[PDB]
Amino acid sequence: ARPCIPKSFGYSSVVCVCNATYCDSFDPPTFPALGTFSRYESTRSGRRMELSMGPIQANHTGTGLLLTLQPEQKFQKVKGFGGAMTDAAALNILALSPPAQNLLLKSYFSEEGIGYNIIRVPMASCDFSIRTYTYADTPDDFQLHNFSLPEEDTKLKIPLIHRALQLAQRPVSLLASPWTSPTWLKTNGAVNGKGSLKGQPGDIYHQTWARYFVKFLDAYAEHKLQFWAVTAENEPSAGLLSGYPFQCLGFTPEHQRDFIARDLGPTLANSTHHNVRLLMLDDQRLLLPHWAKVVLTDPEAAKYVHGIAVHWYLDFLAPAKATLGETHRLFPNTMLFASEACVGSKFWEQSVRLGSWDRGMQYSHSIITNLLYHVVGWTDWNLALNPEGGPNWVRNFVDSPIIVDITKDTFYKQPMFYHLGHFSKFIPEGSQRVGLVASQKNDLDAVALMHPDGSAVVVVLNRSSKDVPLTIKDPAVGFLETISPGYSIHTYLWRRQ
Ligand SMILES: *[C@@H]1O[C@H](CO)[C@@H](O[C@@H]2O[C@H](CO)[C@@H](O)[C@H](O)[C@H]2NC(C)=O)[C@H](O)[C@H]1NC(C)=O
Ligand SMILES: *[C@@H]1O[C@H](CO)[C@@H](O[C@@H]2O[C@H](CO)[C@@H](O)[C@H](O)[C@H]2NC(C)=O)[C@H](O)[C@H]1NC(C)=O
Ligand SMILES: CN(C[C@@H](N)c1ccccc1)S(=O)(=O)c1cc(F)cc(F)c1
Ligand SMILES: *[C@@H]1O[C@H](CO)[C@@H](O)[C@H](O)[C@H]1NC(C)=O
Ligand SMILES: [K+]
Ligand SMILES: [K+]
Repeated sequence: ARPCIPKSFGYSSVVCVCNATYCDSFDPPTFPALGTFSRYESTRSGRRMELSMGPIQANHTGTGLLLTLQPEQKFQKVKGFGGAMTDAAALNILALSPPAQNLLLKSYFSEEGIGYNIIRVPMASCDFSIRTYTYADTPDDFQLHNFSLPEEDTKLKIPLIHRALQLAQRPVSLLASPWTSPTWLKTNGAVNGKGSLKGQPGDIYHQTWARYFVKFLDAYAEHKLQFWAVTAENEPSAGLLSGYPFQCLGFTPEHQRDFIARDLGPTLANSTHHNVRLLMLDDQRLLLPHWAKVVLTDPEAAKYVHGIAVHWYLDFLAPAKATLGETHRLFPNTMLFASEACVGSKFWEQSVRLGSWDRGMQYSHSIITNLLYHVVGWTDWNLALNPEGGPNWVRNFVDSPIIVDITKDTFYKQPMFYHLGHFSKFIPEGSQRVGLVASQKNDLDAVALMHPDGSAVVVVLNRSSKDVPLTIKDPAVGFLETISPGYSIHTYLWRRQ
């Protein structure tokens, strides 16, 4: 419906420029008739989710690359895709004019955008905050009579979440994660630094902390918001580290095991919020499978844990098979979920690289890797940042798919936005990953899924410089003759009878 307005900032590709009177958008979503496929294409050279259509053919000849769909080889069901409504994201979005705010939220949450259905909500402050606070800073309030939501929630985050829900046609799921407890519950009496809950699981400190989760859910429920899931702590490994610079709360895996078994599990299960899912870990993948082993081999903890949340710092290398793969092999009934991902966090790299195709490819390659290792969903970090990658009270700046420039009442949609959208827009909740078998060695990254209504979706990423002809075979339906251009990403969709 409206094309990308491209702008270059001297990186490898372009951003798309939106403002108070213009943003790129799609027509309302429709499928091609049976016998036709849809292709959405983005390229380093500047194409941004451009739609074209082609015939599904009865016949195929040639010794070229064939990707054969395995519709009956079924893997995980997909929860969805989204990002985080941090204080920084909320401040950046609301710093735009009301029209530009609307176009930004439509970009992420509407069917005229990329159809996000997950929002992660910090429980009080984190690094992507300008004020340090918890919901219960009054000391020694063990019954949490003075628990309350400040304006960061009631004036910024909650109204924006309500606006996102109004724009979405897909049901949206909220995920909550805490960084720190009130400091009077902590061994070090500070929001940051090395420190854990005082005492031991099953005591007043741990029971008060578990009750804070219920107070949080109660408070959001008064604002007519309900949660799909909570995590047991954002990055529990970080609070074990001397000098940790921002909000944290340290748990060893044994500590998290016992806290879930004795306090958090029982407290959530006894509340009106018993249907909220509990995700463990919420941390980097090299903690697996060890953390999963420690927690899930205790039946009293295991009975409360619905899933394992993992963080992806895309700037850094770590094994996928030995972490995610091995965890799925040992614990196939406990879903894996990616709860946070980001790029640009290395001090020596520019936090925000406007128009970086490389960072876009990092996003889509990560998502493909996650989906091929059984992960049910993928959640970006901050929904929007400023050109510095902030605000952030400890200057821990990073990149974001949307960058706001308040001085021009403008926002920029990064390659990362389109790379995420190649998945989020075209993979409804309840889709199932299926197999896809390559006929020969090749340089492409790809994943196939089946929609709840039986339709097919295939994403093909080409991180190489070479255009690669290929054929996609759907054994029931026929052949898609296509090309994967160098430095491109494509999403293919078709009906199946
Ligand atoms: C928002 O951005 C749009 C798109 O760049 C601006 O509209 C363009 O304005 C230039 C200069 O007049 C024209 O050459 C283009 O034809 C316009 N494009 C479109 C699609 O209208 C627009 O002026 C900006 N809005 C604000 C409020 O700054
Ligand atoms: C389990 O859930 C119920 C909520 O229905 C809790 O009962 C409340 O307990 C507090 C204790 O101060 C009372 O003031 C409330 O009046 C009770 N609510 C109702 C509706 O009667 C119960 O304490 C919970 N048990 C826990 C958390 O261990
Ligand atoms: C095995 N494939 C990737 C291979 N063709 C490839 C691509 C680029 C250079 C060298 C080899 S794959 O199945 O598409 C895949 C598996 C995976 F575990 C994570 C991926 F990102 C993608
Ligand atoms: C497809 O292959 C069959 C078998 O040789 C042939 O009869 C048919 O005409 C071919 N062409 C088309 C367009 O289906
Ligand atoms: K308070
Ligand atoms: K940086």
